Amino acid sequence: NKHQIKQAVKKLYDIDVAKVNTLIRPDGEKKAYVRLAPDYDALDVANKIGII
Amino acid sequence: AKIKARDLRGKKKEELLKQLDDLKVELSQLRVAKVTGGAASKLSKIRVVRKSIARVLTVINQTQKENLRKFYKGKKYKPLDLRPKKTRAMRRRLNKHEESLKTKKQQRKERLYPLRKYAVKA
Amino acid sequence: ESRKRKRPNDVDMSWIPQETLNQIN
Amino acid sequence: SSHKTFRIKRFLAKKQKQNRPIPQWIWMKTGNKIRYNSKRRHWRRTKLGL
Amino acid sequence: TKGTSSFGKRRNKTHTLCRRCGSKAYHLQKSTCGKCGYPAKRKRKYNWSAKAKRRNTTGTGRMRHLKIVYRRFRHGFREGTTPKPK
Amino acid sequence: MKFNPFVTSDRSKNRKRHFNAPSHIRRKIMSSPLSKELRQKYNVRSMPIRKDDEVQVVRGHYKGQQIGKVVQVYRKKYVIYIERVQREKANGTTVHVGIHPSKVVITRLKLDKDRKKILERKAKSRQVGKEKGK
RNA sequence: CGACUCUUAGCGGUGGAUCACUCGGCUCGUGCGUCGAUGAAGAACGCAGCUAGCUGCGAGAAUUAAUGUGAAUUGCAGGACACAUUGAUCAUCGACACUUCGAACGCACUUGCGGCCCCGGGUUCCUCCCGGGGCUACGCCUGUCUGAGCGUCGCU
RNA sequence: AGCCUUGAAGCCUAGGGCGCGGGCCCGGGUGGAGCCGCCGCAGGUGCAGAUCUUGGUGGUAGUAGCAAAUAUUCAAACGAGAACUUUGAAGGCCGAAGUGGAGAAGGGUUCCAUGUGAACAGCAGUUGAACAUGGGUCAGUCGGUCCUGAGAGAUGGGCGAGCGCCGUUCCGAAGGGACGGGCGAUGGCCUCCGUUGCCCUCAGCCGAUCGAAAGGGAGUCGGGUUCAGAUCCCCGAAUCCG
RNA sequence: GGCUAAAUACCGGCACGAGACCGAUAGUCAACAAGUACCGUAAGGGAAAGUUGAAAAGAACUUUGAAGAGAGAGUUCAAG
RNA sequence: CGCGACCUCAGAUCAGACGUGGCGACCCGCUGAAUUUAAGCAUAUUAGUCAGCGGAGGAAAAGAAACUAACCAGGAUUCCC
Ligand SMILES: [Mg+2]
Ligand SMILES: [Mg+2]
Ligand SMILES: [Mg+2]
Ligand SMILES: [Mg+2]
Ligand SMILES: [Mg+2]
Ligand SMILES: [Mg+2]
Ligand SMILES: [Mg+2]
Ligand SMILES: [Mg+2]
Ligand SMILES: [Mg+2]
Ligand SMILES: [Mg+2]
Ligand SMILES: [Mg+2]
Ligand SMILES: [Mg+2]
Ligand SMILES: [Mg+2]
Ligand SMILES: [Mg+2]
Ligand SMILES: [Mg+2]
Ligand SMILES: [Mg+2]
Ligand SMILES: [Mg+2]
Ligand SMILES: [Mg+2]
Ligand SMILES: [Mg+2]
Ligand SMILES: [Mg+2]
Ligand SMILES: [Mg+2]
Ligand SMILES: [Mg+2]
Ligand SMILES: [Mg+2]
Ligand SMILES: [Mg+2]
Ligand SMILES: [Mg+2]
Ligand SMILES: [Mg+2]
Ligand SMILES: [Mg+2]
Ligand SMILES: [Mg+2]
Ligand SMILES: [Mg+2]
Ligand SMILES: [Mg+2]
Ligand SMILES: [Mg+2]
Ligand SMILES: [Mg+2]
Ligand SMILES: [Mg+2]
Ligand SMILES: [Mg+2]
Ligand SMILES: [Mg+2]
Ligand SMILES: [Mg+2]
Ligand SMILES: [Mg+2]
Ligand SMILES: [Mg+2]
Ligand SMILES: [Mg+2]
Ligand SMILES: [Mg+2]
Ligand SMILES: [Mg+2]
Ligand SMILES: [Mg+2]
Ligand SMILES: [Zn+2]
Repeated sequence: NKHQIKQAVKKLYDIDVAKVNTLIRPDGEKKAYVRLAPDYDALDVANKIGII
Repeated sequence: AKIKARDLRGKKKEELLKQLDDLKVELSQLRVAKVTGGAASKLSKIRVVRKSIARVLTVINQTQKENLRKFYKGKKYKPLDLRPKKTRAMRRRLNKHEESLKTKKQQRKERLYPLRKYAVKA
Repeated sequence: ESRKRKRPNDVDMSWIPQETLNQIN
Repeated sequence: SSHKTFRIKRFLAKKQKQNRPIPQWIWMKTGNKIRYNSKRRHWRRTKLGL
Repeated sequence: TKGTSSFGKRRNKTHTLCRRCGSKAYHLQKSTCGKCGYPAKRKRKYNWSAKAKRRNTTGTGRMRHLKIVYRRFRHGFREGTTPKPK
Repeated sequence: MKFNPFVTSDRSKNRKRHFNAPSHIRRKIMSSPLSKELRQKYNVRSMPIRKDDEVQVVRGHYKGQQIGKVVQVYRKKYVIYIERVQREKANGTTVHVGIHPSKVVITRLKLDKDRKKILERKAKSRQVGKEKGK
């Protein structure tokens, strides 16, 4: 759920989360649109994670 | 540096929980690598790390159950999962002691009239 | 050294879950 | 429809993933006989029935 | 108009997937399965359809637990022992 | 003649247990005779073929006195690949030709702890048999 | 002449007969004769680096441990400070594990609502919020506790 | 002490013959791994038919046909290829009860981008809802979720050989609750307030539960944004409930 | 009122052995991704489908064509 | 009024147990047709059979005479001739 996703994101990557939006994809996977607090740069955080 | 179950046998619980967490962190990074164009070596590492995760959890579960059985050894009532499985019908059988029981009327009969050993001359 | 190596009873109460410990105490 | 149950949206998702061609390296397998996915489905030719 | 024309009016489902046997025979208005008889505790089964009994008898599925029993029976359902360690 | 009631001589059954044999059984099926020198030295007749053994091809197009190293034991296809027992494809790339282990002779054995243990067991059982008749 | 048509033969098509093969059946015989609330049979959904089906497995998910074996698996790649007492693979299988429904069990069957106890994080005891864990189904036997009766009584 | 990789079965043959015949032998070709003579035994043992079964192929036949709803034309581009694709320009039609713009049920990825032009789209196609490779559905406020409707359906009870059925307040000790008060046990911003257990007191609802994406049911609007989503994302301004 | 082995039964299950049986329109429906594909609202109904070669050696390269297709060449005892 | 015995009957997420469902070739208990034969058909037959329901086990059921007999008597049950 959203509360679980939010707490997992914070613990795994040590960031702060503003809100979470979720949908279940047509192939059955659940996609989470996680927005970070304004004091965080998702572009920078992605480099930490390895996405970019 | 591969994880073998023998190496993990004697370690403390919190020491294995730490070792578990390192593998789980490693797997998550590999799963990020799986979609960002990691080399074939990183992709092949996924299965190696997954079975290493299983090995640690296996040794944690086994070690925990071993000590629970020692804990409940002398107890009259044990958790259902620590009792023998066998089959459902076999668990409902008369136990060893109950099958050996005989009425005093039958014990006296066997004592007085035991089946004998004999032969008949040809 | 590497070429040498590559060619060769009781209850532990710490492994008991906390809940069992609480029940007994 | 747009109005969907979770159970139906999950059944439909599995039917979506099975609707793909076989990998081409399956052909080179030693004792292979499969030539193609004979269990392909088309939304218009044959209906899922649920 | 009982033929082609009347086939266009059918857009209301009578049955849906059954949660016990997974077959699309769970009548919605009667809340019953035409295949397995759910919610009846006992499984629906008749001897006037042998073909149907062999479609869903034991063995036709996974045998998740029954096939480990067949392995355990060959050793007397021994428990609490292990092979002599190396 | 076979007398064991629990051994099948049925053709269909025997072939199925050959072509569906598990890997550790195919190993035993994939055995080769030892050269005359090796047979006298170890008192053994056959060994399960192994990678890094040196063999002679004695049947087929590639038979001859050349000795090559075993480079792959393709148990799934029931063949081994040997050095220089190879041909070229249409495009010129070289490819190994599979030889059945029963059509080669082991001239040198890849020896380690387990191989020496296996050789000793075979020589010991043979000696018991030779003295049993004597 | 030459078309067209008919017959026969050669060759070529169309077709898949015939023959040879058989890891399948069928029939007879033998030994054993074992499911489940400690959650069966069955179903659903997942799990592979590349994998749709079959197969296998269950979030430890084409498998963990242990034992035997002893150098592979393989369609391609890869080699974890994987591989010879730091044991590949396969086999066995006694250890551990085993998602959702299902007799199927908190109530309902939309992943809807709860209740009790404990733990952890939010802030900051309590509350409140989030998460984790354990219980909460029908019948029934023995026993326990709490009761009911202008039921039969005894002493007050 | 049969035949057979120095070529079995099978199959073809304007080849030579045998027999009244059922059939058989030999030659030649193809084929590639088995087969036959005689004495006996055994049978799922001999096809022209059954509007026979299954499979295949004909003539009909390049034939019937590809004629419901007014209609196309010019130039260019891409391309091997253009009546049919795209762009521009003409001429037309649906004519707000539409051939427009959005939904319910149903479909289930058909949606979007790129590629292909094998098969399919009853001509063709440079095109497609086809095939291929990848994407796409974001909510306290829009629905479900809750209520009850006609109704369905447990328990008590009754019936029933029995799986079970009838029945829904009817043959039931059907309440696990509450302001307040009294006794203790604990705690904390230990001061005094909570919590808890028991007791006292009070208590109709009288029917478990299910039943509507059109009924009842608090509360979100403006602007921008995508290839494909937005009253859901972003910007701005609000509101309900706890 | 009550218990009781053995000799008896067994087209399901586990594991085996065999045959004067059938041999891919046969034999189980199912020799193969078969109780599968597909049909039906449902109860149910339910196929077709085996064979390159000893070994993939599964035809590089040249040439015409947009391509499908061809002509050469090559592998093989044989692609007749 | 109270207290206390017993009886009958309740409520518990009380302590500890046990039943449910499946498979069903064989087995036990029920219930139970009609095609069919009778050259028609109603009793009869089909047949205590198919279908339907319940309950098991490695076997089940039965079983140690309220028996058979009428002999110079036999001697639980089950199976074969
Ligand atoms: Mg007595
Ligand atoms: Mg349609
Ligand atoms: Mg209806
Ligand atoms: Mg001709
Ligand atoms: Mg997959
Ligand atoms: Mg292992
Ligand atoms: Mg090993
Ligand atoms: Mg609802
Ligand atoms: Mg002729
Ligand atoms: Mg051959
Ligand atoms: Mg015959
Ligand atoms: Mg004919
Ligand atoms: Mg015409
Ligand atoms: Mg027309
Ligand atoms: Mg419209
Ligand atoms: Mg539109
Ligand atoms: Mg066309
Ligand atoms: Mg489109
Ligand atoms: Mg009812
Ligand atoms: Mg409701
Ligand atoms: Mg509504
Ligand atoms: Mg409404
Ligand atoms: Mg908002
Ligand atoms: Mg008895
Ligand atoms: Mg066939
Ligand atoms: Mg057949
Ligand atoms: Mg045929
Ligand atoms: Mg035939
Ligand atoms: Mg067939
Ligand atoms: Mg053929
Ligand atoms: Mg061949
Ligand atoms: Mg040829
Ligand atoms: Mg209890
Ligand atoms: Mg009659
Ligand atoms: Mg008559
Ligand atoms: Mg009549
Ligand atoms: Mg009768
Ligand atoms: Mg019957
Ligand atoms: Mg029954
Ligand atoms: Mg039962
Ligand atoms: Mg049993
Ligand atoms: Mg007797
Ligand atoms: Zn069902």
